[PDB]
Formats: sequence, structure tokens, C-alpha cells
Amino acid sequence: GPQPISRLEQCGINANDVKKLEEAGFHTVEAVAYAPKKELINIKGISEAKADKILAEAAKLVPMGFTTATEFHQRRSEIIQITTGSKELDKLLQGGIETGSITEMFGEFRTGKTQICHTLAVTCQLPIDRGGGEGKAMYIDTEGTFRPERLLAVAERYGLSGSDVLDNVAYARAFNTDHQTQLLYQASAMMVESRYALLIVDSATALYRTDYSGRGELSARQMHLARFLRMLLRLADEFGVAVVITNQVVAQVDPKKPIGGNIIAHASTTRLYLRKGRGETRICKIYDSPCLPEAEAMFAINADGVGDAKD
Amino acid sequence: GPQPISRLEQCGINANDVKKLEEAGFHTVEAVAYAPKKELINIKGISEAKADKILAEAAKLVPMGFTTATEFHQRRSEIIQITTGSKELDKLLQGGIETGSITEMFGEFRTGKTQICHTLAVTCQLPIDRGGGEGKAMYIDTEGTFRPERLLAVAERYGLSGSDVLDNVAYARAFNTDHQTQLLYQASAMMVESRYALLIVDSATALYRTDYSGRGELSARQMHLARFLRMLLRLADEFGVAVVITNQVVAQVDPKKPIGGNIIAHASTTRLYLRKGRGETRICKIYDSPCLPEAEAMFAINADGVGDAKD
Amino acid sequence: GPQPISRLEQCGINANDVKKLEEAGFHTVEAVAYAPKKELINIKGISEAKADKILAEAAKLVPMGFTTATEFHQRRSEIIQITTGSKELDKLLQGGIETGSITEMFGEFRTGKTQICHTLAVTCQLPIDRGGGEGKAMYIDTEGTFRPERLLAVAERYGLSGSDVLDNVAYARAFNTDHQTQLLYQASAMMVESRYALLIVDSATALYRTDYSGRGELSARQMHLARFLRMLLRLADEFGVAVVITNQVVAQVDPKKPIGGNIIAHASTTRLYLRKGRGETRICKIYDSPCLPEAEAMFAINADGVGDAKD
Amino acid sequence: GPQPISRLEQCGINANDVKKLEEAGFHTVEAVAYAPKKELINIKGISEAKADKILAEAAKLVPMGFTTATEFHQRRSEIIQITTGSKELDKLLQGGIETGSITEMFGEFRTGKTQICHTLAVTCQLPIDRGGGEGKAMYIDTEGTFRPERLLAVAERYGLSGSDVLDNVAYARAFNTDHQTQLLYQASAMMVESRYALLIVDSATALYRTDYSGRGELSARQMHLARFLRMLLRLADEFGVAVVITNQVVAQVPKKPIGGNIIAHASTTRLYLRKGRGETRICKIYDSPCLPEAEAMFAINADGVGDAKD
Amino acid sequence: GPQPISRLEQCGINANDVKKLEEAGFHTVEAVAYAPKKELINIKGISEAKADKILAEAAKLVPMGFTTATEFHQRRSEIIQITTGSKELDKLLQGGIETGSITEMFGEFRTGKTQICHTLAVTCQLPIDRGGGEGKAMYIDTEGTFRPERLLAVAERYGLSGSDVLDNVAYARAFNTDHQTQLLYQASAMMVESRYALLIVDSATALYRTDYSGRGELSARQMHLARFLRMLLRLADEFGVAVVITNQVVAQVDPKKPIGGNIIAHASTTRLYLRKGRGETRICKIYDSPCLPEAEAMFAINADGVGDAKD
Amino acid sequence: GPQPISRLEQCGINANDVKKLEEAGFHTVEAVAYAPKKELINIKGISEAKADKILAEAAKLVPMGFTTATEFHQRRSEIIQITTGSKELDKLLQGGIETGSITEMFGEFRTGKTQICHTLAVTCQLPIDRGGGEGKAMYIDTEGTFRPERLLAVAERYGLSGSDVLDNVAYARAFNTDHQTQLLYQASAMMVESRYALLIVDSATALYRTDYSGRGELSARQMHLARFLRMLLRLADEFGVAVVITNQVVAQVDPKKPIGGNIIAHASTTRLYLRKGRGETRICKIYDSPCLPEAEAMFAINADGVGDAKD
DNA sequence: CAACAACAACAACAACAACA
Ligand SMILES: Nc1ncnc2c1ncn2[C@@H]1O[C@H](COP(=O)(O)OP(=O)(O)OP(=O)(O)O)[C@@H](O)[C@H]1O
Ligand SMILES: Nc1ncnc2c1ncn2[C@@H]1O[C@H](COP(=O)(O)OP(=O)(O)OP(=O)(O)O)[C@@H](O)[C@H]1O
Ligand SMILES: Nc1ncnc2c1ncn2[C@@H]1O[C@H](COP(=O)(O)OP(=O)(O)OP(=O)(O)O)[C@@H](O)[C@H]1O
Ligand SMILES: Nc1ncnc2c1ncn2[C@@H]1O[C@H](COP(=O)(O)OP(=O)(O)OP(=O)(O)O)[C@@H](O)[C@H]1O
Ligand SMILES: Nc1ncnc2c1ncn2[C@@H]1O[C@H](COP(=O)(O)OP(=O)(O)OP(=O)(O)O)[C@@H](O)[C@H]1O
Ligand SMILES: [K+]
Ligand SMILES: [K+]
Ligand SMILES: [Mg+2]
Ligand SMILES: [Mg+2]
Ligand SMILES: [Mg+2]
Ligand SMILES: [Mg+2]
Ligand SMILES: [Mg+2]
Ligand SMILES: [Mg+2]
Repeated sequence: GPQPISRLEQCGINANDVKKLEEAGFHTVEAVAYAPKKELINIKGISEAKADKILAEAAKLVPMGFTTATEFHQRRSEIIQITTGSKELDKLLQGGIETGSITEMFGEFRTGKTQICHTLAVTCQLPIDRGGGEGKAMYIDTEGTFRPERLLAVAERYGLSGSDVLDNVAYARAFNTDHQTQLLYQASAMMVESRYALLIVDSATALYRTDYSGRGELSARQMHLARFLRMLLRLADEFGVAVVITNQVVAQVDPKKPIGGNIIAHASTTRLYLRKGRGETRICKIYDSPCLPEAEAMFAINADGVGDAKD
Repeated sequence: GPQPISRLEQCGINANDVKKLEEAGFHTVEAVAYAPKKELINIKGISEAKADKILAEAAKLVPMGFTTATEFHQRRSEIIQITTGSKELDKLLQGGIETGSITEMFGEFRTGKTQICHTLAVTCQLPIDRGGGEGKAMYIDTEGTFRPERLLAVAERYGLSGSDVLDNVAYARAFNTDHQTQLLYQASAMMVESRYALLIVDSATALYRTDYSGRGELSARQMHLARFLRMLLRLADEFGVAVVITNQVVAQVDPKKPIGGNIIAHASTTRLYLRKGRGETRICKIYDSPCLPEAEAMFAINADGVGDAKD
Repeated sequence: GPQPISRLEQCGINANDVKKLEEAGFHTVEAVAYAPKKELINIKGISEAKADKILAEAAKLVPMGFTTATEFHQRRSEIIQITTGSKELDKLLQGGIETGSITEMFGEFRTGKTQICHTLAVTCQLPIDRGGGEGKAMYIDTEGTFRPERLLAVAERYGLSGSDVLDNVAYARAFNTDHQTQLLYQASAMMVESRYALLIVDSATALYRTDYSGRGELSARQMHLARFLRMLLRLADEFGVAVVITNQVVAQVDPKKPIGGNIIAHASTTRLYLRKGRGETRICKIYDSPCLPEAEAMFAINADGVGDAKD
Repeated sequence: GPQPISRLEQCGINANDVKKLEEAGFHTVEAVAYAPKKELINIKGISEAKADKILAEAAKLVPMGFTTATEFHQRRSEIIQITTGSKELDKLLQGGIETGSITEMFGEFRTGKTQICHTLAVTCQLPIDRGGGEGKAMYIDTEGTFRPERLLAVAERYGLSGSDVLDNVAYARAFNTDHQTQLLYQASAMMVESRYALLIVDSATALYRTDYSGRGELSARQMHLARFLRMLLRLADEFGVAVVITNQVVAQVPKKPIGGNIIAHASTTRLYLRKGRGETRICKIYDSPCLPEAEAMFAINADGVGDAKD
Repeated sequence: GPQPISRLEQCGINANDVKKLEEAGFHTVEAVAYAPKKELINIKGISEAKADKILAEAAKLVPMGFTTATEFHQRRSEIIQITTGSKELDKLLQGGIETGSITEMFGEFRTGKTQICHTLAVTCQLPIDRGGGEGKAMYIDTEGTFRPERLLAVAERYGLSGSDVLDNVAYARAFNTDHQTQLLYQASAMMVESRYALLIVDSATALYRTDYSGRGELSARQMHLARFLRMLLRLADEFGVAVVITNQVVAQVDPKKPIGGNIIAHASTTRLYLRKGRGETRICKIYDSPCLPEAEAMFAINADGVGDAKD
Repeated sequence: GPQPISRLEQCGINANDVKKLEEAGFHTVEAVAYAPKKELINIKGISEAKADKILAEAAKLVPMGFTTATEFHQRRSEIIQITTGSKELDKLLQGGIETGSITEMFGEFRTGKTQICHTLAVTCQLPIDRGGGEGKAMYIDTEGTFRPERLLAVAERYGLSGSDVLDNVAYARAFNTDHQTQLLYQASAMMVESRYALLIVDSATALYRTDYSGRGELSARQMHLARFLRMLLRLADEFGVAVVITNQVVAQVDPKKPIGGNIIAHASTTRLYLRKGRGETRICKIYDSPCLPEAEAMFAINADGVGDAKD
């Protein structure tokens, strides 16, 4: 995977500066390479010449130049995709949930976003030949609606051992936006040691509705949301982990629209809209995607996770 | 239960600051740890560095990091469930009413929400081996429809002493939304000294239909409801008290929909829909739940509380 | 019982604000302690700080905290119930007509709601040891069907002097919904001087059928009805009077359903359904009650008021 | 009795506004006092402040406050009742037809409804000494069965002059369920210009069966009937006149009055007429807040209505 | 094409000076000619007389005097335009995308900016008689939204060799504003060696929203944006490449406006506004242009790229 | 017109001195007369006595003493004014664009300053009886926004031949502030040979925004702008040509302010402010003028140049 | 004494009989 920051120690860099970078949140040389000069200067005790030298030596460790489109196509041909637990949804997504990007599913209440998140979290531990990502998973839950019983049910359905799928899922709760960002920081610190494949944030904008209320607090809310989404995107680009976030809806009074403004719209790569059907059936539609045609699919949440409709 | 806020005094914090935090609403380390920096800053006489130290020591007191899913499963397997008073409904709920969450029962009038609330209030004092929670009950009532006669009848049915049942139930009445929020603040203040198991708000969204009228003040109504539900969620996560709220319905002109909107749709954890059949028989259906299948059950309200329908 | 606004003057407030509140409609410290901040702010000439100050002093005047259920039981056991003039109906209601809660009686035409209202108005003047409270009565009549000869007949049946029986009965006909609300305002203003025990509104929703017509203005009609019922409930709670209202019915076109929608259903406390029987006899059924079991009784209307059927 | 609306002109309201109100239909201060603010707003050119000011002044004009049951008892004892021409029916109703209220008479066809209406119309001209309010009658006839010959017969029976009896009877006919409302609107000016003691509608619900048909037009029919009955009640309460209306009957698949709950709840007194043997009929009180449920016997003689000749 | 800077060497200037100028970014005589004195002085190792001599030779090599308008008209008539992929859009721009200038397309999310950029990138390699520019395309992408599949689809639609169109497209990703600005130096370095006819930046102002947050950082953000746009304009004037930049949108909040401010408004030459209508159809409008009227052409994005709407 | 510098030689001045003056930038006797002693002594090879003789002879050639105000009034009535292409705007300016003075237009983007400049450039060549200046015109453009198509359209509107009108719009482009300033020397050199009546510069302060950045470079920027404006004023007073300049705008975060500071405010004589109205209609408001009062006017840029608004 | 823009969100209200 990514080269740890210890390599920078072998480039004429003092140990205390490396420790300062590590405690600032840059646990990988990729983070320092992608860091602008302002971020590397805002940390106290760092001089302009020191930051210039650090960036100069970090630029040699990772390629940041011009490459032909054929090389990019070859690189994209090795992108792992994780099955969503339904054959129809897998066909609709043309492979499944993509890694290295942000895919957000939004809809009304009880539509089935959390069930999909649970099924993805338990599925990503599967071997690659079976459609998994062959890695652990993380769940930063903000609504307190994490139920390991569903994970056990899906593990029983797929035949895996429940103990292992339980032991290979990190969990955390967010009580406020600041705690959410600190959880992202701790996830960045932790991910450098083991192999992670999924990172679920359900839901990303639940706490922003209550913490930032009113009109005069709109700009600060948008700035904080933008910083959070930028951190998520940086983590996805660095560690190559599939980031799945959940979004709510709001009324179109005088008819529902996803919340979060233009920041969430321009920060996501794939967007899915989930809507209610009849009894236990739900409909998924590709709201926005750079290479996926606008289509629809039908699914249902059975007693063993998400799957195809029992028609 | 939660550690009292006085422990913060043993972490180099002035007594007057702790008194200010207590008068602001925070009476435990958990409440302070769950609050963002904005809320603490909003208190007058509090500096930025002092607040940062306060949250630092609060986070040191109570863990907030990542834990394996098996630890969460072990924690969840030791959660008390309060019997609803009916065996069929107990089977439907897979244990009864769960603590630490929000259960909202809604339906038309005459369905039996108040009777269910009364039965839960009386039976939450039972020993754990009988399905109780072994704690005092609270009743914040807004419609002026609290009758101790039903509590006496259920106490006679289960055989406990009526005097102790009446003595171990706190009651209060709400005349407007502001008084409802102040009652919640007083409940937070008084819950830290004794052990409480249930907290009933019937109805949660009854006054909001009258105080806020018209399209002009819809946003203010939604914001106030969101703040009230956030306070309820904070109380539930703090003291581990089973919160039961009651909701009404509205007619779908051009056919009944629960009032409150997306705020109460997303704030609640478990939702039950109660409908009227014939005679004294009623039908309860699980509307929204993260780990409970959509099913139905039949019950009735006899002379001694809610129970199974006579066949 | 109620404490006039004058007591606020000795608590720090001046006289101009007291006069302004009296103009607004609050003639009691209880009535001003039951109002939200937005209601007092709407009175022009009152500042936010002044409103907070007066609300704090009013909350200091009357208790609004948490009380044990045993205290509520003691308070509830000392309320007065007024007999309806029939032994069967008195047994059915387990005491008669309560005070402090809304009792709605509905049925088809010719059924006999107005006779019951007249008999209750006469009985409202009986000594407390004979079946009724000790106070005067009112009659807001919106159909022009107030017949004093029935009052004289019932007073002769029980045995009283007709002069003071008729003297202690207010009356005011209503010609429109706005006039009805202004009549309620005048009743609230005038109730503080003397002792009142019955507030009859017959019919409560008779003018709403004609004043508001069509689907377009249904929401405004419902909002106005909700405001009227909220004012009625506030008056009943503040002055401790027995409010009795009458309601009409409509045919359930593909069979009688009371009019008023969910507002009247959720605003009332005791609902009775009166139905024509055979000849002169009628049957009264408990439609809805939080503590009275669903039963029915048999009665009639003789030449001297309502009473038990003669067999 | 009623105070002309011109008074409102003198207290600070433009004459144009008073003329507009008179055009709308409010010919009396009482008429504009009994109307809600919403109704007054619907008139174009009337502002919120102007409507509030005129409503407040009108409320200052009329005593809309709270009274005592003794005063209402004195007011009730000061009303007049009009004899129906039969002693049995006179004693059945404890007098006659009370003014300021609505009396609906219904039954099967050919049961002496129009005969009773004619006798009541001719009786209201009597001096108070022998019943009647000493006024003039109005006949809004919808069925077309108004014969100006029974009136002469009853006038001859009572000894009154025929020409004066026939002179003061304002007759009009309605052809659909839109001319009735316009006739009622026009009746306000005639009632404010001269004393009127009886308004007769026969039948109240006759054209509604044919103009409105099917389930689709049921709601509109009920709304229009409610508006018509509300206007009738407003006129009765305003001008202190007695309204007598005639209602048809419908079979049951066993006869019940038509009109639904609207006419049942909008009528104060209800009488049911049934046929017996020969030329004898029975009148029974259906719904009444004070009169007990009883029956009386009456016959339609060759001269007028009255007690049966036995 | 542009004359390489080596022609200066045989003009009286030292080769070391030419190398020093080369490392600064001036790889062409045109770049040195279009340079103020301070720009050529701030580079170390350059004297005043030496800079004056270099500027004198640069002015001698490149004509900078007045010219009759007919010659400019002829030169404008010899300007190549790149087919946009739609016939009505080609009619809208009176040809295609102009070369030697800056065109900026902006709109809300999922409106078709990236699809248009991809279609232009593949179309630029067409022979000059089919509307192409007969060169190579460069793609600087700042959102990770480059998909070679769309390029392959459009190449198959136009009957090209997919391998060649993949081999003749250069790609780069910008992880921060500094990297985005520094990519242009490499772009200029690699543009002289071969023939390039299209440079796409998508998006130009995406990273400035998050990197430069708050209010105190507004002036620095505007200065950096101005420098970046000036460098883009210098590239366009130097190598005669069609520069296509992408711009986002922002809400007004007491209704959407492009971001960037007056700098982007005045720097760009042609401005296009793209909006979404119904289904798969979009509307394109001309916002700012010196010689094109305000029209509202209409198009769509099918599986083979941009194209005409299907009725 | 102005007397050429070929008159000081036949007065006792060596031809070498005249050649030196011509090289320095002074091509007419008036330019040397207006040159102060400090400016002329800066020329290499010029002594104090030679300079004194030169200024003495120049002052002898052209009068510089006091003139009675009626002579100035007579000379003021012999000033040509150029029509702006709109009759209403011509009425607003009371004749048109005055010669021998500096006019400035500023506004937001797409407001229509370049269109007005093009219309003035093409109409300047009209005969005097039609409102033209009878002379040629020039165009020093900095943004590369010169489009001969608009000139051809207006020439078609006025009926003049396209080739003849194109052959007299000698145009140049400025790539930096130094080049923009040095273009004026060539403009003065070519102005003495033919008849010119326009010196359009669009825009004057475009390059100064990016060439000079930061607070440290403010004083040098202001000094250079002052020198450029002084050269423009000297040219206008020398050759009697109408100088028209275009100014950008900036926002007011603490709302539009023309850029350039007090130097351009105190240098320009007539300042007009252009604003965007609705659709194709624009509003022109006179900002600053010592002769005409503040007023507003309406115009529109149709498909064939600027003109009156379409009604 | 000069110069620099940006940020969305919130649901609710029932009613009308008739035909051998
Ligand atoms: N064991 C189960 N078997 C079948 N269906 C289930 C089961 N558990 C939950 N469900 C279904 O899950 C649905 C709700 O899904 P989920 O909790 O994921 O909603 P969500 O919209 O993502 O939640 P939220 O927005 O409130 O966070 C319910 O309608 C219910 O039918
Ligand atoms: N002692 C009793 N015995 C039997 N049934 C009873 C008794 N007391 C109340 N009920 C029943 O309670 C029912 C009403 O239920 P409940 O009082 O809980 O109201 P609810 O549906 O919660 O309505 P709301 O709170 O909106 O007024 C009635 O139908 C009545 O039959
Ligand atoms: N003096 C009396 N003696 C006996 N019965 C009487 C007497 N007065 C009225 N009634 C009875 O009253 C009954 C009607 O009751 P009431 O006047 O209270 O009507 P209501 O249905 O409440 O009125 P509404 O629906 O029109 O508002 C009639 O059936 C009649 O028999
Ligand atoms: N001159 C008369 N002498 C005796 N009886 C008469 C005379 N004129 C009419 N009648 C009687 O009048 C009765 C009909 O009464 P009336 O004309 O009032 O009908 P109605 O019940 O009002 O019916 P409709 O529904 O047609 O209005 C007949 O039975 C007839 O015997
Ligand atoms: N293969 C495809 N077939 C049809 N339409 C497609 C296909 N791929 C993407 N789309 C369409 O592309 C649209 C989004 O356009 P695009 O990807 O160019 O985004 P954009 O608005 O320019 O945003 P951004 O700059 O954030 O990428 C979607 O609405 C979708 O309908
Ligand atoms: K939920
Ligand atoms: K000036
Ligand atoms: Mg969920
Ligand atoms: Mg209840
Ligand atoms: Mg009644
Ligand atoms: Mg008739
Ligand atoms: Mg894009
Ligand atoms: Mg321009």
C-alpha cells in the first residue's frame, strides 16, 4: 500500500519534525505530498525553508506529473468493486461499489440505506473472487442505529464465520460534528497499520441539521461540511478505501431534495436515490455519475440482508 | 450510572466554572463530553482555552474512540427490555420496549396510546426477572389525561402495593412548548440523583399544532421540535432511560399520516402504528425499525390495563 | 382560586404593563403563566427582557415543577362532579360531569342534547351536598334555542325559587365564529369577578359549517377551530369550570360521523354519543374516555327535564 | 324595529362605502353587525382597517354583550304568535306561529300544506286582539300553486275587506335554485321599507330535486341549501319576522323529509302532516325545543282551515 | 509554430543566461517578449543591462508594433475552431470552440460540463477538414472525474482508432492549488516539443473553495486565481491552444451565480451557461461574448457523447 | 495641425540636437514647449545653455501667456464632437465625445464598453456634417477583444465601404504594462504624419491588476499609472485627439468601485458609469463632468452595434 | 492612502343523500 512516513526519515529530515507531521495528521508520505504549503506552514515550529525541503523530497517519492491516458486506463482496469448483495443492483452499478471514490445514497426514512450499509460492511470481507474487497471495514455511526444482528444474519447467509466478521469491523459513534471530524482523524491514524476496504458514515449530515441551526450559522455550517468532505476525499485518495456516506432529504415546500447544498453535490462522485415501493420492495436510481447511465433497479431487504425482490 | 460533574473538580477546574456548567444544564461528565465547543462557548464567562481544557479532560474521563463490533454486541446483549403488558406485543417487539432509544407510538384517537403509556409506567417498576426495569417512572403529560386509577388497577393486577407504585412515579404537566423544554431541563436535573427507567412524553407534538400555526412560522416550529428531540436523545444516551413519546395523525386530504415531518421521522428509532378494529380489539404494526421485521399483532385494553385480546 | 393580575404589581412590575395585559386578555396570573414567549411578545409595547422578567415572576407565583403521583391523586379525589339529572347517566359517568375538562356530546337531531344542557344549567346551582357545584352558570347559544321555560320546569321539579335560579344564568347569542371567540374573551374577562361552574357551548361547530365552505378554505377553518378549542381549554384549566359543548353529525356517504375532524377529537376529554331510541326513550353511549369503560345507559326527557326512563 | 344603515354613514364612513354595503345586501346596521369580517372583506374596495372600524362601530350600535336569563324571559314573553285558524292547532302549539323563527311543515302530497300557508298568510293581517302581528305577508311560491281565491274566502269568513286583504300580499315566483336567493336578497329592501309579519316559502326544497341530480352534485346542493337557509335565518333574526317553509317527503326502500341534516339542524320548529279518513288530517310536532310531542286533528273546510266539524 | 528560445543564443546572449531563463519557465522567445522588466529581473543572476539586451533582441525577433485592421481580420479568418459535437451548438458558436482564447462553461451539478470536455478532447484529434484541430489534448482534472470509457465511446462513434486517441491524450491530477499552478510549467515545457491543440482544466476553481476558506483569506485567494488565469492566458497566446476551463456555481441565499468573482469574469473571453431541463435534455446559453448574440441552443448527452436532442 | 519639430533647426540649433529630441520622444515644437527643464535636461548630451535656448525658442514659437476668456469661449465652440452611435446618448453628452480630453467608461463585465469603443472607432471616420471626426482611429487593446466583425456591421449600417473603413483602424496589442506604455511613443510618432482622431485604450487598468500585486508594489503601480495617464494627457493636448479609456471594477466586501485609485479619478476629465438593466437594455449614468449635470440614459447593443433601445 | 466574496431550509387540512 502507501509508503509510511518513515521513508522521509531517510531523506535528511530530523526526527522531531517527522513526529510533528505525524501528530498533525500526516501519517503517510502521500498526505505530505498532497498537502499545500499553507497546511504545512500552519503547524507551529516549521520554517518555510524546512517545508520547502520536505515538499521537494516528498515530490520525488510519488509521481505527480503527466501520464498518457492508456496508463490511466490500465490503472483503472485494476480497481476493485464490492458487490452490494443484490445481483440487480450489481448489474445497475456495473460492477458494484467502486473504491477510491465517494458514493452517497439518499432517500426518505425507512427506505433502506442502513441495511445496504450493513450488507456492504459484511460483504467487503469476502475474497476478491467472490466479489469482496478482501479487507476490514469501519462504521462511524451518528444515529445509534448500528445492529450487529443484521451482520450476523448476512454472515450466516453467506456461510462465513460470525466471530471473524464481528472481529474485523471497527465501530465508533459521533455525538457532534467536532467528534465526527476527530473520528476521521483517528481513522486516518489507524488505517496506516492494517488493510481497510470500507468506511461507512451513516449519516454524514445528520448532526449538521441540529448543531448548526438558523440562517446566520449557514456559512460556518457549509465551511465545516466542506472541510469534512475534503478530509474524506483525501483519505479515499490516500488509502484507496471505498467511502460510503448516507444523506437525508428535505421538503420542497411550495417533492423532496437532498440536504447539504452544493458542497455535498460537488464533492460526491456517485449518487444513488432510494425510494419506497410496495410492502418490502424498494427502487434505486442513479442520480448522478460520470460514467453510469441514468437507470433504475428494484431490490428488497429480506430476513438476511439486502437482495433481489421476491417476485 | 453516569459520573457526577463534580469529578471534573478533581482535574484542575475552578468551582465557579463547574457551577456555571451545572446551571447551564450539564450535570455529568457525559453531558459535557457530548457537547460541541460551540455550546460551551455560548455560556458567558467561559474562555476558549478553558473550554478546550474542559473537553480534553472530559474526553479523557469517558472513552470515545473505536471499538470492535464484538464489544458492541456484548454491550447490546446486556440491555434491559421493559414488558409492554401483553405477551403478544412482547413477542412482536422481541423483548418489549428497549432502553437507550426512542419509541414513538402513533395513530388515530381512541387507539389506546395513553393506556399503553400508563401500563408501561406502572410495569417499569417490576423486578428484572418479571420483565421490569427496577426504576422510578416519569410522566410529562401535555393533554391533561393522566389518571392514577389505571395505575392502581394495573398494580392490583400484578399484586404490588399501590402506595409504593404511586410514590415512585413523578408527574408534570406542560402548558406550552417552552414549558415542555423547561420540564426536560428539570428532568435532567433531577435524574442524576435517583435511578429512573422510563420517561413518557404524551403527546410529544400536541402543543406544536396550536402554538405554531400557518406557513409563516413552519421553520421555527421545525427548529424547536428538532431541539426538543435532540434534548430527548441526549437524555436517553446519558442516563439510559427508555423514552416513549406519543404522536398524533393528520388526514391526507386529496388516509392518515403522522404529524411532525422528517424531523420526527428521522429522530425516532422505533415506530409503532396503532389502529382500531372492532369491540375493544386493536392492532399494532411496526412502522420503522432497524432490526425488527414488519409484522402485526393484536391486543386489547381490559379493566386492568393492556393485555391480550380475549378469544 | 385564581389570583388576579394585581398580585404581579407588588412583585416588581408596574401598572401600565398590567393594564396592557388586561387589555390583551390575561385577567389572572395563571393565564399569563400559561402563555409562551411568542404570545406575550405579540402584545405591542412589551420588550423581550420585560417579557422574560414578568414570565419569571409569574412562574415564581404558581408551581410548575414535578409532583409525585400521590399528590395528583389527592388533588383529583377532591374535584366536584355535577349530576346530569338522571340516575342511570350519573352511574354511567361514575359521578357525573367533571370540571376542568371538555365534555362533548354529539348525535343526530331531535336526540336531546339541548335538554341535557338545560338540566345541567339548572343543576349547576344546587348545593354541593345534593349533586352539583356551588356557582353560577353560563350559556353561549349559537342556534337560538335557549328556552327559559325548561329551566323553570326543572327548578320546580327539584324545588327552588325561580327568580334567583334564572338570575344566576348568563346568556349571549352568537351570530358568527368571530363573535363566538369574542364572547369567549368576554367570558374570560367576566369570570374572575364571580364564581362560575358551567360553560355551555351549543353548538360548538354549527356556525363553522356555513361560515367556511368548500375545500379551499378548509385549513383556515381548522386553524380557527383549533384556536377556539385551545382558548376553551385554557379557560377550563385556569378557572376550574365544567365546559360542556355539543356537536353535530354527518352521513358517511359510501352511518353517522361527528364533524370537526381530528381537532375536536384530540381536543376533547370525554365524548358521549347520544342516539334516539323508541318513542321518548334515548340511549347514551360513552364514545371516548381516558378512564370510563365503554358502556351505555338508557334515559328519557319528561315534561320536567331529563331523567331515567319510566318503566 | 331595525335601525337603517344610514346611521353608519354619519359616524365617519364615506357615503360610497354605505352605498356599496347596501348594494351587497346589508340594508341594516344589524345586518352588517351579524356578518363576519371575512364576509365584509370579500366586498371589493373595502380595506382591513375600514372593515375593522365599521365592525367596531356596528358592535357599538347593537347590544351584543352578555345578558341575564330574566331579560331573555321578558323578551320571550314579549313576542307575538299568529293563530293558524284552528283551535286544536292553536292549543297544540301553545299559541300560534312564533315570530323570529323558522317553522317547517312537511308531509306527503295533498295533506293541506298550501291551504295552511294561505290561511296563515291571510291571518297575519288581523289585529293583535284576535291573533296576528298586524303586518303584510310575502309569498315566495316555487310550485306555482298560489290561488288568490282562498284568501278571499278566509277574508269573507273573518269579515275583513277583500281589497285590503289582497292588496298587501307581496307575491313572487322562483323558477330555479338561483332565483330564490335573488328573491330573498330583494326582500330585504321591501322589509326595511314597510312592516312585514310573515314570509312563506312553498316549497323550500322543491327545485333542488331536479336542478341538482346524482351523487356528483350532492355536495354543491347541500352547500347551496345551507347558504339559502342561513340567509333565511339571518333575515328572520334581523327583521323579526316569522318564516314558514314547506318541505316535501321521500320514500324509503316509510316516508322521511328531504334535505338531509342541513334542513334538520337549520329549522327551529317542525310539523308533520298526515292524512286520515275523508277530509280529516293529523298534525304532529316532530322536533321542538319546548313544545312536547303531541298530535292534533284538523280539517280543510270549503271556506278555510280549522277544527273538524264533528 | 513558436520559435524555440535557442534562437536567442545566436544573438549575443550567453548560453548560461538562456539556461537560466529556461529554468524560470520561458521556453520560447514569445514568452520572453511578453514579459515585464520586473519579471525578468526577479530571477537571480540577471543584471539590468543584460535584461535590457535580452528584451531588445526579443522585441527585434517578434513584431510588437501597430498593424492595419485588415491584417488582423485576415489572421482572425485563419483561426481554427474545434467541433463541439452538436450541430446546433456548432451553429451557436459560429463554428466551434475558438483557439487562442479562453472559454468557460459553468452550471449546477449534473449538467454536462465534464461530458462536453471529454467530447472536445477526443474531437480535437480529428483531421482539420472534419472540424478537428489536428493535434493532441491535455486534461488537468481536479476532481478525479476522468473516464477513458467515454473517450473510447466517442472514438467508436466517430470511427477512430481507440488506441491512437488514448495515446494522444495527456492526463494529470491536481491535489491542491499549488500543484494545479505548478502543472502549467510542465504543460508549457511539454507543449513546445510537440503540437498541442486543446488544454482542459476541470475544474479551475474547485480547489479554491476549500483550500482558501474564511474571509481573511479572500485577498490571497483572488491574487492566486489571478496569477493562475494570467498564466493560462499566457499559454493560450504563446502556443495557440484552445483553453477550456470549468467553473462551478453557488447559491444566492436572499438564484445561482458562478464562483470566482470579477477575476474569472474579466479573464475569460467566452462564457457558456449550462442548465438541466427535463429527462436527458440540457440547455446551453451564451453569457459573455464579444461577437456572439445571447442564444439558448439545446442539446443532450447520449451514450456516444454530446449530441442533438431526440424528439 | 501641430507644427512639426522641423522649425527649431532653422533658429540656431544644431541638427544633432533636433535628432536627439526626436529620438527622445518629442516630435513637435509643442511637445518640447510643454516639456519642463528637468525632463529635457535628462537627455544625454544636452547642456544647460542648450536647454535654455530650446525652451526660449519654443516659448517664442507658440504663445503661452494670458488670454481673455472670450477668446477661450470662441476656441471652445470650434471643438469637434464624435457621435456615440445613439441619438439619445448624443443628447446626453450634448454633442458627443469631446476632443482634446480624456473620457473614461467603467462598469461590470458584459455591460458593453467594448461595443461602444468599436462603434466610436468606426464612426470617427465619418464626415463632420454626419457627426464624425473626419480623422483616422487607433485601438490599443490589452484583453485581446478586438473584433473587426462589429466594425464591418456598423460600416454596413452607415453605408461606408468595408475595405476603406478597415484600412484606417490601425490596431496594436499590449502584453504588459511596459509594452502598453511604450506603445504611446510609436503612437505619437505615427500621429504627426497623418490625421488621427481617436486613441481608444481598452482597458487602461487591466494589466496593472496582475503585473503589480500586493501592498508592497502599490506605490510603484500608482507611479506608473500616473506616468501613463500623464503621457495620455500630453498626447491629447498635443495632437487634439479624443482619448477614450476603459476601467474595470472591484467589489466592496466591507458595492462596486472603479479601480485605479485617486490617480485615474483626478486625471480623467469625463467619467461615465455603465450598468446592466434588463435583457438587451443598458443604462448609462454620468459619473463626473465639469460641464454636464448628473443624469441617466438608456441604450442597447443590438445585432448591428450600439444604439437606441428597442421600444 | 488600494484591494478583495460567499452561504439553504421548512408541512398541513374534511365533507356530503336519495329513490316504487
Ligand atoms: N429483520 C428484518 N427483516 C426484514 N425487514 C427488516 C428487518 N429489519 C429491518 N427491516 C426493514 O428495514 C426498514 C428500514 O430500513 P433502514 O433502518 O435501513 O432505514 P433508513 O431509511 O436507512 O434509516 P434512517 O434514515 O432512519 O437512519 C424497515 O421498513 C423494515 O421493513
Ligand atoms: N377502564 C376502562 N376499561 C375499558 N376500556 C377503557 C377504560 N378506560 C378507557 N378505556 C378505553 O380507552 C379507549 C381510549 O384510549 P386512550 O384513552 O388511551 O386514548 P388515546 O387513543 O391515546 O387518545 P388521545 O390520547 O389522543 O385522547 C376508549 O376506547 C375506551 O374504551
Ligand atoms: N316539554 C316537553 N316535553 C316533552 N318532550 C319535550 C318537551 N320539549 C321538548 N321535548 C323533546 O325534545 C326533543 C328534542 O330535543 P332537543 O330540543 O334537545 O334537540 P337537539 O337534538 O338537542 O337539538 P338540535 O340538534 O336541533 O340542536 C323532541 O324529540 C321532543 O320530544
Ligand atoms: N275549495 C276547497 N274545498 C275543500 N277542499 C279543498 C278545496 N281546495 C282544495 N281542497 C283540498 O286541498 C287538498 C290538497 O291540499 P293542498 O292543495 O294544500 O296540497 P299540498 O299538501 O300543499 O300539496 P302539494 O305538494 O301539491 O303542494 C285536497 O285534498 C282537497 O280536498
Ligand atoms: N454513459 C452515460 N450515458 C448517458 N448519460 C450519462 C452517461 N454517463 C454520465 N451521464 C450523465 O452525465 C450527467 C452528469 O454530467 P457530468 O458527469 O459531465 O457532470 P458535471 O455536471 O459536469 O459535474 P462535475 O464537474 O462535478 O463532474 C448525469 O446526469 C448523467 O445522466
Ligand atoms: K429510523
Ligand atoms: K474631474
Ligand atoms: Mg438509516
Ligand atoms: Mg393520550
Ligand atoms: Mg339542540
Ligand atoms: Mg303546496
Ligand atoms: Mg466535472
Ligand atoms: Mg472590453
